[PDB]
Amino acid sequence: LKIAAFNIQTFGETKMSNATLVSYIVQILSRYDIALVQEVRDSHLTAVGKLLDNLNQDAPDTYHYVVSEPLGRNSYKERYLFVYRPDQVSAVDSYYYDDGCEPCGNDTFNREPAIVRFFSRFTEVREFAIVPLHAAPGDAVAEIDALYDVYLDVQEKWGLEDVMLMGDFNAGCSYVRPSQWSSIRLWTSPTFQWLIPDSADTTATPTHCAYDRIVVAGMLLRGAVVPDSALPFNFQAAYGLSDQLAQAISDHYPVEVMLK
Ligand SMILES: *[C@@H]1O[C@H](CO)[C@@H](O[C@@H]2O[C@H](CO)[C@@H](O)[C@H](O)[C@H]2NC(C)=O)[C@H](O)[C@H]1NC(C)=O
Ligand SMILES: *[C@H]1O[C@H](CO)[C@@H](O)[C@H](O)[C@H]1NC(C)=O
Ligand SMILES: [Ca+2]
Ligand SMILES: [Ca+2]
Ligand SMILES: [Mg+2]
Repeated sequence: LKIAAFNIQTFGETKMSNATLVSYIVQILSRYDIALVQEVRDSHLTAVGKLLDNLNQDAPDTYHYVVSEPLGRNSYKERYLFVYRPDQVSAVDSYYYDDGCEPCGNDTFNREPAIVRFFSRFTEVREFAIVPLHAAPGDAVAEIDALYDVYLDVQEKWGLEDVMLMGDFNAGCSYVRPSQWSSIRLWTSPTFQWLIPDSADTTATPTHCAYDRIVVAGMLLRGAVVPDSALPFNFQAAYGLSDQLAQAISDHYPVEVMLK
């Protein structure tokens, strides 16, 4: 089974009204049984609707989706979107993480995770959750750290230790410096296995940064991970694109992984 997290830079009406970009976005997303899409700026869900229509172009129900409400402390707010192949997996339910008091300017996440629970008959782990995160780059250390508490919360809600935490964590370059790692409970705790390594390049631009990550916890899920299957998908190289076209699709590569 194949799972990916993809930040598609300011995804919304503009990209979805461009047939060339749609073509590639669809081709990338269609690789996966579950795909998290981040940076969804789509206040009326019309871009999301266009995406699904394109995903389902030659067969209805090829993809279903779950989408969060817009999240963020001010403009511009972003939705977390999960598209998935419903013949492969089922999105069972979801909830918004309680990151404390927003009106207070006190809360722990810019875009608190909208957590989705999946059932998957073809893998060694049947029940697992995905916690999505597009971290605020200026608060990346505290937000990644806070995912430790999100993990503990998932066990409170669902009794579930099998949890994949993934997305654009902004976990590298200037946002998380080499020595700041011990400040991050999600990293210091042996509860978690970091699948995308520190050496990864997950940017479509010429920087070399391991921004986008996939982290797993729980006996059944960790056992289900194919070791070394977690990698950035360089769609520029894969499809032989120019720098221009690649970067117009997104400034990030998806990060993908296989579960057995
Ligand atoms: C759809 O997207 C493509 C790719 O970004 C756009 O085509 C590019 O347009 C720019 C600016 O005019 C050119 O510099 C590139 O040479 C074009 N790239 C390719 C691959 O052809 C196009 O502008 C978009 N279409 C519309 C109508 O906005
Ligand atoms: C945030 O603000 C409220 C009101 O000032 C305060 O009572 C609370 O202790 C603060 N919360 C945290 C988690 O620091
Ligand atoms: Ca918040
Ligand atoms: Ca790069
Ligand atoms: Mg971005």
